[PDB]
Amino acid sequence: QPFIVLGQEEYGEHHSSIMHCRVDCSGRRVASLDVDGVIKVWSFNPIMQTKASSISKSPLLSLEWATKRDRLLLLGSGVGTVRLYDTEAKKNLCEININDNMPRILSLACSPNGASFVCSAAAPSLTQVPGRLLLWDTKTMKQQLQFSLDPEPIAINCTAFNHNGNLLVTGAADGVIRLFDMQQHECAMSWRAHYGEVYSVEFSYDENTVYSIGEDGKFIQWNIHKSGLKVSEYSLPSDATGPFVLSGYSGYKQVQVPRGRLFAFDSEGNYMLTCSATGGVIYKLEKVLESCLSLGGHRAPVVTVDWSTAMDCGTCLTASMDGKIKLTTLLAH
Repeated sequence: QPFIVLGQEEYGEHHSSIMHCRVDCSGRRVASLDVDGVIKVWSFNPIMQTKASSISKSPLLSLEWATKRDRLLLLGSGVGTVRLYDTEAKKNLCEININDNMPRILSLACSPNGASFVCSAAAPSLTQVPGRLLLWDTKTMKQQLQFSLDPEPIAINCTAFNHNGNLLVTGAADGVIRLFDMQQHECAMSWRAHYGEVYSVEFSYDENTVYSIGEDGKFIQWNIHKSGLKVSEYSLPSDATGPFVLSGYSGYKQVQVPRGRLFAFDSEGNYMLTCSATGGVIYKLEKVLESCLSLGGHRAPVVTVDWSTAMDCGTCLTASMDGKIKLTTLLAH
């Protein structure tokens, strides 16, 4: 038992399936976005209370806290825009126009230095559809750079920066991981990672590996020094990667393919939180992966997770297709 469960609480202000649930960098505020385009910004310390609420006219596909401007939220739309939402002033400051031809903003990564963001802009979902990867200067609100996607423009699903923000790891709909240097058009490194789409990518705590989870239901650790050398590979339970299904009393059913983060890590990247039908499942990061804590508490499939720390106190977020978000407080033992 590596964690003491201090308690579990439930945020129920969403009445639709959750797409995204992210704690801000201070560990004090949650931004949650559902499939109906409702954003809730809420605190859980000292009590659970909504601070802000907005209803999108447009579909929203991605959600990312700004790094320099605390209380600023980036929202990627399905109409080729990025919204800067001031959570304190409780209004949109501006809508940045990314691309009309590739209007699905599937991913946003804010540079740690706060001077720029990378966004994925993909063509409408027909089938393996083309996409762009773009660097934006936050100050001028102008595109700086378009990255080279070899061998063909493809939809980028997921992005993560290293600590410095000079390296960006990416997963695409073609199952390829591309590692970009921020001062280079062409990527430093790429390899076939998954059969089908890459859903989530992350740098290890020590930044010697990247972790990926994909449509083949595999969790893989890649050596970033040895392009496509696997360090570890695991078949997770199917309910870790979906598709996520909630059937109603008449057989009218809701089907959700992963969009939000499918995994999250504790502060030192020793443990990983994952989705399951009934709640969060945590694994210790020899040759096969074994679950060490099951958070439970959900009556509908968990589709996205987050793990934050504040005041030496871990907070696990598990979000389900009924719109329920469970908050589980962990103290390390």
